[PDB]
Amino acid sequence: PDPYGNLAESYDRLAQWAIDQQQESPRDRVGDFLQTFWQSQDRPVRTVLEICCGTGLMLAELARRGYVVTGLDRSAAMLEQARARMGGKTTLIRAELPDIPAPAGEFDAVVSAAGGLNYLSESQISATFGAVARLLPAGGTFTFDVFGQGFYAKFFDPSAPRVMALELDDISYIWTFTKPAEAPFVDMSYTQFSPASRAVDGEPAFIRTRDLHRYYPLPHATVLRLAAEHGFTDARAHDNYSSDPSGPHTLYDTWTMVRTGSL
Amino acid sequence: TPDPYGNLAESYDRLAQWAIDQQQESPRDRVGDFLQTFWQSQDRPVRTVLEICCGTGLMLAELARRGYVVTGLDRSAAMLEQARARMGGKTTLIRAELPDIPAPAGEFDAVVSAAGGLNYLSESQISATFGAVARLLPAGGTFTFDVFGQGFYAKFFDPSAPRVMALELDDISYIWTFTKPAEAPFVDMSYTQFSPASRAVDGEPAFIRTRDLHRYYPLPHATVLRLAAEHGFTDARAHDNYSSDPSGPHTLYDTWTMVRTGSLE
Ligand SMILES: Nc1ncnc2c1ncn2[C@@H]1O[C@H](CSCC[C@H](N)C(=O)O)[C@@H](O)[C@H]1O
Ligand SMILES: Nc1ncnc2c1ncn2[C@@H]1O[C@H](CSCC[C@H](N)C(=O)O)[C@@H](O)[C@H]1O
Ligand SMILES: [Cl-]
Repeated sequence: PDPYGNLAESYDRLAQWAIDQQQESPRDRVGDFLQTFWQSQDRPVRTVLEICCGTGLMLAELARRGYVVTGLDRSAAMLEQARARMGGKTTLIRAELPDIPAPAGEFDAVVSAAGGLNYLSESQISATFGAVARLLPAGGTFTFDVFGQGFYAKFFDPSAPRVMALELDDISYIWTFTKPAEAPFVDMSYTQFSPASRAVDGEPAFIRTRDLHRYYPLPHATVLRLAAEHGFTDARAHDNYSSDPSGPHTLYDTWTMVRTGSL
Repeated sequence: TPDPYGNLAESYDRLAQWAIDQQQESPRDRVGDFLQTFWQSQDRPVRTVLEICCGTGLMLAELARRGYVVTGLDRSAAMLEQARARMGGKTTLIRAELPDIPAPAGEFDAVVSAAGGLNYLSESQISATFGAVARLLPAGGTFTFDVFGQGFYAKFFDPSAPRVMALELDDISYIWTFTKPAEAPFVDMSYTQFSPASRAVDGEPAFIRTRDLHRYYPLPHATVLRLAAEHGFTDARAHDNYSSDPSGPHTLYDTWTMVRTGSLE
C-alpha cells in the first residue's frame, strides 16, 4: 500500500522533469511564496513541519533559508532518501496522515508541498486539518497544494490521451488515468520499467512494476468548510505558488490559511 | 536498410486489430468492400491483384476471401513469413523494397497498398513506385492506396515539441514518440516496445526492450494529383478511410484511387 516504494529511487529525477515539463513549481519558488506569505503574517515563523515530506526536497529548501524543519511521511522508501539528503540531525517521522505524532506548542507553520494531500480522502483530510490545528498556535499557518481544475481537465478528459508515457534516464513510465463511475476518487496507474540487475541470455532486461496512485479531488467549497470547522480563517487559494488567483486553468491550487484563537 | 517491422512482426496483427477496435482504422473487410465496389464501377474486370507492402497478409487474406487472385510484396522477411503462414504455399509472396517490383507486365488487373506502407516512401521513392505500378497495369486497371491524412498529422504531431503516447496490450507495452524534425520532409514515430523475456531475472519476470524508428513522409493532395498525372494515371480521387465520405481536414487515412491511362510508361 505504498505507491512510492517503487518510485523513491527515481522520484527526484521525475520531480525535476515535472518542473521542466508539467509546470510544477521548483521548491525554491515554493520557498519564495512561503517566505512572502509568512512575512505578511504577524506571528514569526522559525519551526516548520512538512507533512508528506517525501525525499525532502522542500525540507532542504526551507532549511537553507534558516528554518528549523521536521518532516513526516508514510513511506519508508521516501524517508530513506530524505535521511540521506538531510543528515542525521533532522527529525523525520514515519506516520500516515491523519496521524501526526508530535506535540503542540512546537511548530510555527505546517506545509505540504507537491501534492501529498491529493492522496487523502475527505474524511482523512478533515482529520488532518484537525491534527494540524492542534499543532499550530494562534496566528500560525497551514499551506498546501492540491490538483486544480486545469489538472482534471487536462489529464482526466475530454480530448486528452488517457495513456501517457515518459522515457527518462533508462527508466520508462506509462501512466493511465481512469475515473471510476460514481467514485469520489480518480486513479492514476504507474507502470514502470526499470533496468534489471542482470541480463537475460545476451540482452539487457527490465523489471516491470505497477502502482496505483489514488487521488481525491478536493473542491474549493470543501476546503473552505474544513478550514472553518477546524479553527482556521483567512483561507485563500492561489495559482501554483504565485500571486495569481486560482482559476479554470490552474493545474495546482495553493491554499493558505491562518489558525484562529479557538480551541 | 533497417527493417522497423522486424521487432514488430510478432505482435503486429494484435496491434492492427487494436487500431481497428480502438483507433478508427478501417476493418480489412471495409477495405475489401470499397475495392470491390470501386472495381465493379470500372469497365475492365479485376481478377489478379498485387498488394504492395502486404505485411502479414491481412489484406491478402481478405481479398482471397472475396475470390481475387492475390500476390503480395513486402521488404520485411519477418512480416512475409507471417503472410506465408496466413496464406499457405499457393500465394506468391515477393520480398522486395519499393520502388523495386520484380513482376511481369501484363500480370495484374489492380494494385493496392492498404494500411499505410506508402507512408514510408520518400517523394522520390513514391514517384518511382508510381512509375513501376503504371508499368504493371494495363489501360483501365487501377491503383488504390492509403496514406496518412491531414487529421493524422494534426492529432499526433506537434510542431513545437515531441508528443508521447503509449499502449499496454496483452503483456506487450509500446511507447510511441512523435517528432517533426526541423526542415525535414518526414516526421518520425519511434516505437519503444517491451516484450516478455525468455527467462526470469531472479524471482521477477523480465522484459526485453527494442526501439525502432518509423519514418513517415507526408503526401499532400496536390502531390498525389501531380504524381498521378506524371505516371500515366487519371481520375485520381480521395475518400476518407475506405468509406464513401470525402477526404477532409479531420481524415486520419486518405484513400486514393486512380485509373491507368493508355500512355506508355
Ligand atoms: N496519508 C499519507 N500520510 C503520509 N504521507 C503520505 C500520505 N499520502 C501520501 N503521502 C506521501 O506524500 C508524498 C507526496 S510526494 C511530495 C514530496 C515532497 N513534499 C516534495 O516537495 O517533493 C509521498 O512521499 C507519499 O508517501
Ligand atoms: N519501401 C518499402 N518496400 C516494401 N515494403 C515496405 C516498404 N516500406 C514499408 N514497407 C512495408 O509496409 C508494411 C506496412 S504494414 C501494412 C500491412 C498490410 N498491408 C495490412 O493491411 O495490414 C510493412 O510490412 C513494411 O515492411
Ligand atoms: Cl510554472
